[PDB]
Parts: sequence; structure tokens; C-alpha cells
Amino acid sequence: STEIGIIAVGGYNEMGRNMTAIRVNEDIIIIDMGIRLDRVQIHEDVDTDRMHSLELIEMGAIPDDTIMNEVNGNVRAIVCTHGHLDHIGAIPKLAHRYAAPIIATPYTTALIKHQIDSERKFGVKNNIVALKAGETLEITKDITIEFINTQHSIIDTVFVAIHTPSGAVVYACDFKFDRTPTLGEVPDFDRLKELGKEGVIALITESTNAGRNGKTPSELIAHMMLKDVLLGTEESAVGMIVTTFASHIARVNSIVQFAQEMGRIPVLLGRSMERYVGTAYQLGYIDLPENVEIYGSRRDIDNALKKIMEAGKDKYLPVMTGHQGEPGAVLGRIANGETPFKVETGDRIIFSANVIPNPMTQANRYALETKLKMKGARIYDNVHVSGHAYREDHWELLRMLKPEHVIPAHGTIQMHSEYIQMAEDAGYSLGDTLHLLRNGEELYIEE
Amino acid sequence: HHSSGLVPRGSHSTEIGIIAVGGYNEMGRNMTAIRVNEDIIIIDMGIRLDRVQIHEDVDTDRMHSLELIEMGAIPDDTIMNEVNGNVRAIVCTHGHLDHIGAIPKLAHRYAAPIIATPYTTALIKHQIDSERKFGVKNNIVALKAGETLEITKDITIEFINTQHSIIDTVFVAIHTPSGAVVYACDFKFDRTPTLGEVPDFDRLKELGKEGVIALITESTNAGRNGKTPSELIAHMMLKDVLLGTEESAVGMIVTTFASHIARVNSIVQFAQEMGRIPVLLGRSMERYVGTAYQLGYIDLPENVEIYGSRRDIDNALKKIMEAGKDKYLPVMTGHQGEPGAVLGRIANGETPFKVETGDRIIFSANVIPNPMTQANRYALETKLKMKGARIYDNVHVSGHAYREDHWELLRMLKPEHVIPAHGTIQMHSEYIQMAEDAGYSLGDTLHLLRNGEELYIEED
Amino acid sequence: HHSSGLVPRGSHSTEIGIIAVGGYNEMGRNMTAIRVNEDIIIIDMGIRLDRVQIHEDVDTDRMHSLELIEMGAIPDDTIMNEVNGNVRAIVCTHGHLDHIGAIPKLAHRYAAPIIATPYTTALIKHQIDSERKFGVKNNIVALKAGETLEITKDITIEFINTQHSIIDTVFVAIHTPSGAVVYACDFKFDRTPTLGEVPDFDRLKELGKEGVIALITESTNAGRNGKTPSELIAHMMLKDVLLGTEESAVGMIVTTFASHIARVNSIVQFAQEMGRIPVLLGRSMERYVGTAYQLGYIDLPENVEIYGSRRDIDNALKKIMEAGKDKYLPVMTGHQGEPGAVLGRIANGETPFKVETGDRIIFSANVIPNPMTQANRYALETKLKMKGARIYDNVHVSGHAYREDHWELLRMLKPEHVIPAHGTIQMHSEYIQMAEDAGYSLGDTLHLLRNGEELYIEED
Amino acid sequence: STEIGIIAVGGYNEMGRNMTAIRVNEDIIIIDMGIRLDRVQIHEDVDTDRMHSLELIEMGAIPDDTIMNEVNGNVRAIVCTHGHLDHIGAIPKLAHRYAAPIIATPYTTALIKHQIDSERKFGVKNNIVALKAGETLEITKDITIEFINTQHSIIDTVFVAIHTPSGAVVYACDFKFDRTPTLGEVPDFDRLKELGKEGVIALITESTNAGRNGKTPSELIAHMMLKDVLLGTEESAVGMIVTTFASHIARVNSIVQFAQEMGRIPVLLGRSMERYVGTAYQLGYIDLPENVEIYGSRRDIDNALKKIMEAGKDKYLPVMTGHQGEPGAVLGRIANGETPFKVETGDRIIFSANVIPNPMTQANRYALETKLKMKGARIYDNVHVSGHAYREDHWELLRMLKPEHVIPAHGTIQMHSEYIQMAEDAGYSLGDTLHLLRNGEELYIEE
Ligand SMILES: [Zn+2]
Ligand SMILES: [Zn+2]
Ligand SMILES: [Zn+2]
Ligand SMILES: [Zn+2]
Ligand SMILES: [Zn+2]
Ligand SMILES: [Zn+2]
Ligand SMILES: [Zn+2]
Ligand SMILES: [Zn+2]
Repeated sequence: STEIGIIAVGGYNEMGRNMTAIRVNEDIIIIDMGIRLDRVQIHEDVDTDRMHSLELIEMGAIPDDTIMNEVNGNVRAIVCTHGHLDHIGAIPKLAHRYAAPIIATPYTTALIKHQIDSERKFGVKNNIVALKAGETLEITKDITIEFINTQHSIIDTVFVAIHTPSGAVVYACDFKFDRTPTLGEVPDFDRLKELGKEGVIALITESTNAGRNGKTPSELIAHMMLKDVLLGTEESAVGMIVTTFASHIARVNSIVQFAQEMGRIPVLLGRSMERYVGTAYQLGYIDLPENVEIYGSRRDIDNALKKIMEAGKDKYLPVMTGHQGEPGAVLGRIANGETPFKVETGDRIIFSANVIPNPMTQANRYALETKLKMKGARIYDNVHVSGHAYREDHWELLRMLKPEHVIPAHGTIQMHSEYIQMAEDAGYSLGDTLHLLRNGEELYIEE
Repeated sequence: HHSSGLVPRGSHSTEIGIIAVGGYNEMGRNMTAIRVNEDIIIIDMGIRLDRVQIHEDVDTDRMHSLELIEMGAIPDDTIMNEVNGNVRAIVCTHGHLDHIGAIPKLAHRYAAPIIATPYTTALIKHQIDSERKFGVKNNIVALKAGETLEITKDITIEFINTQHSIIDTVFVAIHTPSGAVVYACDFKFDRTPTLGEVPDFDRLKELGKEGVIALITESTNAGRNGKTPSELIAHMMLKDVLLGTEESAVGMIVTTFASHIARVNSIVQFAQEMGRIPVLLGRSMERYVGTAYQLGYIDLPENVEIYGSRRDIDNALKKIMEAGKDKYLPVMTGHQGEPGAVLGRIANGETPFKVETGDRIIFSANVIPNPMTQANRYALETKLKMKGARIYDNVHVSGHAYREDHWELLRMLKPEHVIPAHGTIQMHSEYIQMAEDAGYSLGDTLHLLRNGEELYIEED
Repeated sequence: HHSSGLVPRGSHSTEIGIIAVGGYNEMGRNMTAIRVNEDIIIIDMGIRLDRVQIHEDVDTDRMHSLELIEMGAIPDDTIMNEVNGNVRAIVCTHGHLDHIGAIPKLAHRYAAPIIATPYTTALIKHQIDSERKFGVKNNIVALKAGETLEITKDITIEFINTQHSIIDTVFVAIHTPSGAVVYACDFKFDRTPTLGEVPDFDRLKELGKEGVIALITESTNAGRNGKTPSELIAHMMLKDVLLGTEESAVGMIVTTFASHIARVNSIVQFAQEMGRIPVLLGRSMERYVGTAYQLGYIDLPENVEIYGSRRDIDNALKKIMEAGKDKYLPVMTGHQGEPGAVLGRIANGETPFKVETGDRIIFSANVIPNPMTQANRYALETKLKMKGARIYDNVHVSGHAYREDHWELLRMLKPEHVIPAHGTIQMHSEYIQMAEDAGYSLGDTLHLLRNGEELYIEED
Repeated sequence: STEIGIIAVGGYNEMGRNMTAIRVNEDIIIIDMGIRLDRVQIHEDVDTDRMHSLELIEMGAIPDDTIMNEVNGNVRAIVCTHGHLDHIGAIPKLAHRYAAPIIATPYTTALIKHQIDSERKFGVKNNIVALKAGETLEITKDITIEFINTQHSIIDTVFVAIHTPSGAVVYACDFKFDRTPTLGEVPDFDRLKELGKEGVIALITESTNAGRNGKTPSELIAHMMLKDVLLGTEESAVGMIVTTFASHIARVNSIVQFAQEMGRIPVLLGRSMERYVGTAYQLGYIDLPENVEIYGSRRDIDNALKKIMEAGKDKYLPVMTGHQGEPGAVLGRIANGETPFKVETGDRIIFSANVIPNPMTQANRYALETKLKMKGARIYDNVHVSGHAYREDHWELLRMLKPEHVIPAHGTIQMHSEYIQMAEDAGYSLGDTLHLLRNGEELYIEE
């Protein structure tokens, strides 16, 4: 027989810190190892590289994988859905304890490798393997892992399908059914219906926005709103700063496109930006006009900003990090005047990002925005679209994959509750064919 | 013995008065009066459909003005017995009921013509050809955007094109010997509309530099941060939910504001795009979109069917049920869960249409933030969900201006005074903070008026 | 060749089952079944008055069980055709309709006696002497707090005193050969009540140490932080608003839950204290407080007047209007803005009572967090405010237990399993987090059940 | 004639930073000078004594009184309602610019004098005068200032009535009609009705809780709830910490009373506590049992806490500051483990205070509470009653004083909006007999 087990290690009580392990008989396939970036800020300057794994488990921070000492099997892989820190962030801190390769899609593999180049001299290390969407990699005789293309607030994001002798186990945390994306190709629907007909034993999926009604707005909407705010203005020569996730890439591409269309020169600031968009351009996921400038260290940035100041803000579009009000982020540094560029009345600050619903980040962004307003700035908030799927996206996902079991992951118990109600609309039953797991719990499927 | 100091004095003219009679304590029931010394211009006369439904039965028909004034409902113009002048005109911004709803009930007491843009005028006369008073009269005058009409020698009225949740909507500029008084309730700076013309920015700048004595403007979304999304966004989202689906042949009902001609036009475009026959239900839509098509503001495929009375609707809806929902797209009223509206009674099954599991109900409208309509819409959605429907909420974009749109409006008109209208005191508070950023001062250059109040501006 | 390891095995008995049939997806409509192998004990059978009013007309009278099951309304006991045992009793926690409301409609299909505490039993028989089925029968048995009743040799039922928003309310403990199953829906640890006895802590500790196999308990306010305020707080606040006023002779109406005997007792004490004659209106109050006084749970001054039918009420209310509101204190129903309740129709003026400016309306009740009742209460308060009334909101204290009260409940009973009931999945989620702090584990030692679901505990 | 002017200097746009000036012809009476304690925390360690007035005005922080250079009169007094920092906090920083005495009720005068003993070597200084409730002090021939007793979250809090040739101008920011107080005497109602009949030209009053329905709960309610939580527990020997406003005094008195009734020894920790309750006991506003201990510096506190730890928490009730999660406050220091006393599972933390509705303090209190919960603590939140008046308290205030004009103060424009609606119920009219002022604006009353 094939006894499948699903062990919840991280992120089913919280949003960050995601880690799941799928045990097929005695083989283990681990998916995702993220940091929880909120409850690290509760403590007074931690500097995550000064701490080793255990420290951070009693903060968590990183998922408590000690519970993996109680499970009956050996891990053969560490798969990663995409390159957000809530998914690949814990790798350089925990993956070394496992004698297993790290499988990911190219952009992720690259960014992982870049992050480990800060773990220490080496680590152990695991060998890092790049697998693209649409391709499949056999890990043992009968266990084979497949990558299926999807969209998310990061480029190159993927469904993972673990084929076993008794069927496929697909895990889909962090997706979005964007039918008209700015980057990448539309999600592989035909493959989802087909693989649905092949046989899915279990579905593990995010419940982030399952309570939200309807279907997720396309990234094209964010594109159009940003177009509207940048170009559709009767105060053309003001001085505009755009801030967003350094990781989003699709949007940054939209923004530099816009800069080329609105006759400004796009300058990208911050280590964050340099890493993500740099790695993106180098690996050819985005094209850049020859005029763009990218600066990471404080000297490059501040120099670029004195320059950008005295030559005229009207003829520039700084694109940067700091949308959640991170002090030390370039925007936080501009708001505090710890920079040559010092904003004046009329100046437009464009936040192409949501406010993360945590008191820490909300306080930070509050303080940031008031400092900006006292310096006369005019703020455009939340010109943004969520990269997570809504109720209807989930509904149709259930209707094409037709999974035999469903396990909500990547969220709080309330998010999970919303998802549960939706799945119950689909014919499922709690504790029977629909399962609510907590961090540290293992659910068995038989036969 | 000595010491000095010097100040220039004079010299002296125009006593302008602004009468807040309706829609300054609440939204809707809007009425403002612009008094230029001796002469008066009435702007907007709206109905408030909110605090009439709180009472057990609405009627609104065989009732005369006074009763609705103790409900309000209609603006209390009794305070106009206290003003020193005669109204020589009644202008209307656009054809929403919070703006023209009180006309067939109050405009008759005033010996003045009603000036509006063609579509508005049309809907006005259609409403008077329905209240049935027949009547003591007014001339209904059609003035299009971009044109100007002299009414009293020194008083001249200009229409300046803008966008809003209904087609053909306009800024009104009351030119006086000492400058312009601009009234801009219900507007939005949509630079990429689906219908109509882009708002006339250049004229706004010109008129700004000519001299604006006062700006009267809505504060509905002045608290909302940033700039209002284009209607194109609503178009793209609707396009996304109707076409972008992997459960294609289900049976889909779309509900929206009957007045939002642009949105319904987008929708029939979509039905034409998805091979369903667009059918429009409700007396209300036949009213609005019928008037729109007759006057040629929207183009319609001949595939369209429009039905107003219950018999036409219930039978067309038999037509669609028995023939198959798959090749049809009903667009309807009832988005606020109005009982008696076609959708609410469909939800109650008081109709041939029997909605089934999987069916998609698409609300291209927001929930009006009032406990009544929130309750009705709650009940509606639970009936629909229990009968298995799949609900797409708030596929919608606000037709009102945000903080930054107001910012640039102030920066183009550069008015000497500012008056928030069309909202609650809190909405007005947000607007006040915004204008305070713009250099204005409360009780001096920016004024918070309440219903029934007059501020005198003495300008030379 | 070698190596070792050792584990003790066995030995083996009691298969206990817990049936969640009602009130696990919503609040109210509560029904749970405790199956001890072969025998079944039904606990609570409540009505849900929420999702019945969403439909146009309530009736509830000439309807039989099934229809109300597709509304629910009443708990779906159809799933009891699938269980392997016979119910040999029906216990009721207290006399709120979310607990005993479904009895005259479902208890008849079960060949079992209905066990309750005296006041509850009384109200039950009063309700069956009203549904009018006459009927196929059950014996209505009065078991007081602190006493125990053997029903099936190994199954014995204990009543343990507690406090709650209605007088004489009880923990139920189902003793079995292998331990106790405690059901505690609707409770509160009030250590200083105005009425009743302080909850029986010592017995809870004893029974905790004896062995509790399962705890089934409400999660209504498990999300609320801290510990529930005593009823004494509600008493002191009411004392504060009624007596503590510098506008003394106005005319004051107090509205509250008819079931909240303790609160009304406080109020009549106050009327007796402020020299007004306490008059109680509504069929509902005559029901509850009448039953309370007849059975001697509350003492009443002979000044009191209690009127149930419209004629008595409208005339007593003529009495009070024409004689002067100043020397009277009407206590009434209608706090949720129920149209047809005496207060709502007073607000509509469908009554001799004509409330005037200055008059005080005192709501000793919370707003039930549902859009329907929130809308009704909105409308009520606006009618009252427009007619000049002065409104005192939420002079109230919740009758349900908070997080910390639950904490100590777990720490006294030390149950082997925990099951949240009586709430939504989110309420249950909060409770789950609380119990997880207590050492419990989801799907192992703490179970989230939905309506219609059974968890088997196999205990030796 | 007598032309009265009311100049709004601070706190009508915000809550903190209160300052009003009443000009009677050419004489000026200033009431309140507070700090805004929120928007000082937006900046990175300010240390308010390192900055002089102007610094803080461009932060504000302290009220911008530069606008007082444009008014036609000379100030003859600086009156203070009570000893909260939103009322007397700006005195040592601005009062030196004015050649005028500072009048207050004894507890305030004391605490003011204690605060100036940190302004510098001296300052100028103004002479500080103690005037009790019920007594009157003539400041010029015809202008005389009266103190009328009321309750508020601080002991000895007062209505100020400025009698002039044309009537009284009463300012009542921060009150509460507590008819059954724990401390002090019930508000002087008879005097309010009487003085109402004498003639009030203008009423300046707080709008903090005017939107809140009904009448403010008595302090007796907070007393009873605290009694219930401290005594009504079936886990008697756990270890309980009580945190509250060091300034409240009434509640601290309740708490030590309770400690005496529940057989624990009351220990009070923090500079804040020592100052406020110490000054209170010394001036005889509260009685203390002989057993109590008060410790202010880190050494006394930490020593007391090691002591209190090893001897047994069961036999102790630490009462302290830190309810808004101030890092450096004793509770914040306990939650971070920067103290000998280190909380364990079951321990009860009792917050007898509300959460101040500002993102800064909400974030701070968030972080605090999560640290406490991770250490196993069980939290009792908001066992508290607001010290501000509600709609009905305001209503009856209007009905006994019968003021000819009303000006809401001490709040945001929305609070002011709520108050406006209530006053309109009372017959008043905006811009005519009811006035909405902003910071920096002067309103004239004639005749
Ligand atoms: Zn992600
Ligand atoms: Zn994620
Ligand atoms: Zn409109
Ligand atoms: Zn409008
Ligand atoms: Zn109950
Ligand atoms: Zn209940
Ligand atoms: Zn205060
Ligand atoms: Zn204060």
C-alpha cells in the first residue's frame, strides 16, 4: 500500500514561516522553508545571521522542524514554490541539517544561492537544482515531482505536483489565476484539468484571501492604475517617487516602461532592488532600457540622490524600497532627511503596495507617511492588486483538480475557516475529506 | 509725538451669498442657491431615498412637498422665504435622483426655467410626465457642455464637461461682474473614460486664471486617499470576470446602476463578445438606457431586448429559462437588495427564473454604506447563496473624486473661497483638512456650512 | 541480532459518541447528542430566530418540522436516523429559545422525558400550552441544581449550578462507567450575582478530580479577552443612569431582554427606589417575569403592573400618558427594534404613548451583531431621536464566559477531550487557540465539529 | 464695551498639545500648555530636554504660541485644569516666555514645580500659585478666575470660570460627571446651575468622547471590575502584576486597598509612580497602609523584583507603569527579561488602562502583549472606564450652564463634528452660536 502523510511544520498558525513535508511511505519531500518577518521585529535588533536555527525557532521566525525527528522517513528533497522570504527565507538556516537537494525554478534557485552567500563560508551544503515549469524530475523510482506554471506577486512561481503510485499530491501555496498577466505565461489550466482527471489524493493550498469574495484582479489592473497615476496628472513636473516590493519584478517592469513612456529616467535604489531586479535582468526575465541606473550601497544611492536633486526631480523617477516604512530602507532614509534628496511641497509619493496588516508594519508606515506629509508630500496609497487567489479562484481550482482531500495552508486559523466554508460549498466535510491542521501535526491518508 | 505706519484703503460692489439648503448634513437631497446680490440661481434639487424607507411605506406620489420636508426626502426650501431675491433659473448638474429627484415637486413653486444638459433634461421631463401634477410649468432648457447661456445681463451660466457615474455630467460656472462661482457636486477626473469626453482641463485652467470667487464641491470621497480609478478599470475588471472563466456555460446575471450608462454599455459590448443576448430588465433601466439610446448616446446591437413592466420581464425570463441560460446575459437592477426590484424577487422565486447551483451573480456596484441597504443586500446574498449561486462582489469603481483629484481641482480653479457640499460633516471635515493643506483657512477662506445656512461673501 | 525496547499494552470498554446536530455553524438552534455506547442523551433543542425573518413572513406556527429544517430555524435531527441507539432523555440547560425553542416541534418525535431545572420546565410547558399540537407527549421533569437523577443504571445526570443571562441555569454532567461528560453551553462565572447562587466551583473541582472524559462548552465570547464582568456591574451602571441625573422628572422608558429576570428585578428595585410605578409591557415579559414571580424566584412590589395583550398595554399606556410620565417607569421589549414589539410601535406612534423631547430611552441590552437586527435597531433609534428622545445605549453586561473564565473552567474540570459548541467556526477558532494554550491539540484532544458530525471517543 | 476673544493655540486639530487663550479686552488669560506625546515618538530618540521650544513647535509636541505675537493684549496668567501632560506638559518649555504667574490646584502646582526642576537651573521663572476648587482669585479689577470642582482620571481636576464685566467664560476640558467617585467630592452641580443663571458668554469644552452614546461610567465601575479580577479568582497563588496610569491615583488607591483586602503587599514601581502617587500621599490626597513600598530607580526596582521573585510572587502585588508598552518602562523591561523577575505560565497581567488609539502605542502594546504571552502570561485587558464625558454628560452640562456660545476643544475635527451634532440638538447653530475653531484661529464675541 501507499500511506501518504502530510506534516504541517510552519505557517498554518501564522502567515510567514511556511514549511510543509509530504511523506510518501518512507520518502520525504519538503516544500518551502520561510522566515516570519514580523515577529522578528518584536525584539530589539536581532541581526538574523548572528543567531543559529534554534534561537529563531524559539522566536519563529523560522519553522520548528525539530518535530521532524519524530517522523518515520528520510528526506530526499527540499522543493520551493517561489522566491518570497515566507517560502525560501529559512533555507540557509535549516536546509543544512538535511542531506537533501534544494529544487526550485531558476529565478528562485539563483536568489537562494545569493542568500546562502551570507549563511557563512559554505554551510554544508545541499546541492541546488533548477527545475523549470512544465518539466518533471524523478526523485525516486515511483515518486516524481512536477512543476506547473502559475502567477503570483513574483515572477516564475509554480504549483508543485508530487506524483506517487496512488496519485498526485499537489501543493499550491501562493498563487493567483491571472488570465492577462504582465509577465510570464498564463497558468497551465489544461494541465490542471488533465492532472485533475489523473487523480489527486490531496490538495494543500493557501487560504490567504479565501475569505475575500469573487475573483482576484489581474496584475493588468495594477498596471493600468499605475499608468493612470504616473501619466494622468496635470502637475507634470513635480517630482515623483515610486516605491514597491523589490521582488515584484512585473510591476517594476511596468514602472520602467512607464518612465520610458513619460519621458523620465528610471533609477532603482536599494540592496533589495539591486538583488531582485538585477538577478531578474541577468537571467533575462525582464528587458531594461539602456538608460536605467541601479545603485545598492549608501554611497551610490546618496550620490545618485544629490545628483537627482540638483539636476531636477522633474526629470527623474526614483523607484525604491521602503513601502512598509522600514527604517534604513531608502525611503525611510529620505523621509528622515538622512539623504541629499529632501522632498518639498507637491511632491508625489506613490506606494504601489498594500499595507501588511500587522501593528509593527502599520506603525512604521504610519510614522513614515506623517513624516512625508509634514514635508508637504502628496501620497498615493495602495495602487495595488493582491497576488493571492480569492474565493472563486479557489473554487475553480477545486473544480479542475478535483482533489480527494484538501488542506488549507499558508494562513491563520480564521483564513482557514473561510477556506473551510468555501470547500464545504464544494461538497467537502471537515475531519473527513477536508482537514484543518496546526503547526506540528501530521495527517495520514491510507491506501 | 512721532511714529508712523501706512495702509492702502478701498476701494468699492458685489454681494454674493451661498445658501446651503440641502445635502450638507447628509448625502443627497442636494440644493444650493447662488445669490448674486439681487438675483438667485438654484443648483440641484434632489430626493433623499434613504430616510423615506425607514417608515412603513414610501408612497412619495400623492404626497405634497411639506410632508416629505419633515422626512427629507426633499430639501427644505422654506428657508427661501427668508432670502432677499428672486430665483431666475434652476440648473442641474446631472440626472441622478440626489440631484434632480425633487424637481417635479419643488420646481413648480419657482417661476424659473430648468437648465440642464440634454440627457438630464430628457430624464427630467420623463419624470414630470409621471408625477402627473399637470401642473404649473417651467421651460426645460438643454445646454450642452462647452456652451454658455446669458440669463441676466451680469449673470451668465457656463457648462464645463466632466465625468461621473452617469453620462453627460457637468461643472457649472456662474459668471458675475466680479468673477465666477463654480459648482462641482458629483464629478471625477477620468482621463480614460469608456463613454463621454475627458473633463475639460484647459477650460478649468483658463477660468482659474480669470478669477473664481467661490468653489462649491462634493466631499464624498475627499477622505479617500490618492486619485479615483478610471472607469476603464471597471471595464477591465468586468471583462476579466465575464470572459476570464474556466466554468464557461453556467448562466450569469449582472446587476448594476440603471443610470450608469457607461457600465451597461461595456456589459452589452461583453455580451456581444461572449455570444449571449443582452437582455435588460426593470422599468428603471428602460428609463435610463432607453433614453440614452433614443437620444443616441449609446449604440446598441439589435440583439438587445429591453423590458420594463412585470409581464414583459417575467415572460422574457421564461423565454431565457426554458431556452437555456447559457446563451443569455440578463442585466438588472436590485444590487442593493431592493425588494420589488427584479433581482430581489428572483431571489425570492417570485419569478419564472429559478437560479441554480453554480450560477454567477455579478454585482457591478458598491454597497451603499447605510444599515438599511446593507441589511437588504445581506438578505439578498444569503438567499442567492443558499440557492447555490456564486457571487462576485463590488466589480465597481467610484464615480466620485478623491483627495488628489480635489487637490488638482483647487490648483486649477484657485478659488478665493471654498465650500464643501454634498456629504456629511465628517466628509466635509476630511475635505477641510485637504484644503487646509492648500493654504485655506476655516471660517475665513473655507467655510463649513450646514443645511439652511447662508454665508455672505462681500466682494469688490 | 539484538537491540530492545518495551511498551505496556491494553487493557480493555466505553464507546462514547458526540453528535453535533445544531448550533455548531451558527449560534442558536443548539442540539447535541451524548451517546454512551447504546444509550443517547439529547442536550438542548433550540430555535434560530435569525434566518427565519430573512424570508417575507415568519409564521412558525402551522408549519411542521421539515420546512423549518430547510430554514433552520430548528436543528436538523434527520441525521439521527443514521445513529445506532435510542435517546432515553432530553436535558435542557436553561430557558432561552436558542436552547428550548425547538422542543414543542421535535421533542414529540422522541420517546423520551424532558429534564430541566424548575423555571425552565415551567416555561417549556407554557410553550407547549401554546404551539397547540395536543400532541404526542413527554414527561416534563424538574431537577434542581446540586441534585442527581439516575436514568439508565450506568448513565446518571447531574445538575451543577451556574449563572447566565437567564435565572436558574445549569451545567449538565452525564456520568458514565468511565467518567463524566460535561455540557456547559451558555454559562458565566459570576461571583457576585444579583440573583441566583454563585456557580458551584467546589463541585467542579471535585468532579474534575473524579475524571471528565469530555467537555462541551460555548465559544461565544472565547475571543473576548479577560474575564466576564459580573451582573453587579450592569446593576451599578443602571443604578447610575436612572438615579444619577440632573434632569430628573422627564419620563423614562427602559427596554431589555424579557428573559433577563435579574436585570428586570434590579430595575423594579430602582423604580421602587425612584418613586415611579414599575409597569411591564409585552406578552413576552408577562411570560417570563410572570412565571418567575409565580414560582417565587423574584419578589415584586404590589405597585407593579404587568400587561401582555395590546389592549391592556395601550390603555395602561394611556393611563401613564394622561396621568404623567414623571411618576412611572415602563420596562419593555423591543430593544432590537422588533417591529410589533411595544417599543417599535411606540416609535411609530401606533400607540397612545407619544414620546417627546428630553425623554430617556434606556437600552439595557447589546446589539445582536447581525445586519438585520442592526438595521431594525438603527431605524428604531432614528425614529426615537427624531421625535427628540435621549438614548442610553448598551447599559449591559454579557451573560457569556470570556477567555479566562474558560481557562479556569478547563483548569477545574481537566477534561480529557474538549469540544467547542454554540458558535461560528471563528468563535470556535478563538476557543481552539485558548485550549491550545492549555495543552490541548486539534484533531487529537480537541475537536472542531460541524453540524451533523459525530466524533467517536473510545475510552477504556 | 467688552470684546472677548478666544484664540485656539493647541489641541483642536489633535488631542495632545492643548493651549487656549481667553482675551478679555486687552488682558489675556492662558489655559493649559500640554505636550503631544505621540508625534514626538515618530522621531528617533528626541530627549525633549535637549531641544528648546521652537524645535518642538516644528514637531508639535508643544503648541505653536508664536501666533500670540499677533494678538492685541498682554497675558496676566497661565491657568491649568489638571496635571496631565496634555495640559501642563509644555509649561517648563513655553511659560518662561511669558511674564505671568501659573495658577493651578495644589496637586497640579506641586507636579508642575516638580517638572520645572528639570527645565534647567531655573528658567525665568514665573511664580507658581496654588488655588483650590471653590475658591476665586481676582487677577485684575473686573477679571476674576474661579475654580469649580470636577472629576477626571486625575485627582483634583477643575472647571475654570473667567468672570468678566459681561459674564463668565467657562472652560472645561477634561472632565467627567462622576456622581459616585472613589476620590474627591462629587462635581459642584449647584454651582454649575447657579453660574448658568448668572450668565455664560462662551463655553469651551472637550469633545473627546462626545460621539460616544449615553453617560460616562463612574470610576466606581472600574473599582468593582478590578475588585472582581483581583479577588474573584480560583487560582489564588499565581503571581499578578497590575499596570495602570501612574497619574490616576484613584485607581492606585483602589488597588492598594485591594492588596490590603486580598492579603498581598503592594509594591509600586517606576519613576512615574513614585512622582505621582508620592506627591499625592505627601500632600495627603491619599492614605497608604504602612506596608507599601515605592521604588523609582532601576536599582531599587530590580532589587525589589529579585526579592519579590525569590520570596514568592504569590505573596506580592507589583503595581507599575508600562500599560502602553513603553520600552524602558518597568513592565516593558520585565517582558524583555531585562529584570530579575521573569514571568512564567499562569501569571496574570492586569491592564487597568485603555489602549490609546494611536499606531505607535498600539504597536508598542502589541509587541509587549505578545512577549508576555510567549512567556505564558494571561492578560486582562481594558479593565477601565474613560475619564472623559459622554454625549449625555455634555448635554446636561449645556443644560445647566446654558452658555451663549460653545466651542469644542481638546480633540480632532471629527470629535468636534460629533459634539457639533449634539449641540445642534440643544438649539445651537454652526458659525453663529456654535463655533468650530482650528489651531491658530481667534473667534470674537462682542458687547
Ligand atoms: Zn508569496
Ligand atoms: Zn507567501
Ligand atoms: Zn451622482
Ligand atoms: Zn450625487
Ligand atoms: Zn442563553
Ligand atoms: Zn444560548
Ligand atoms: Zn486629562
Ligand atoms: Zn486630557
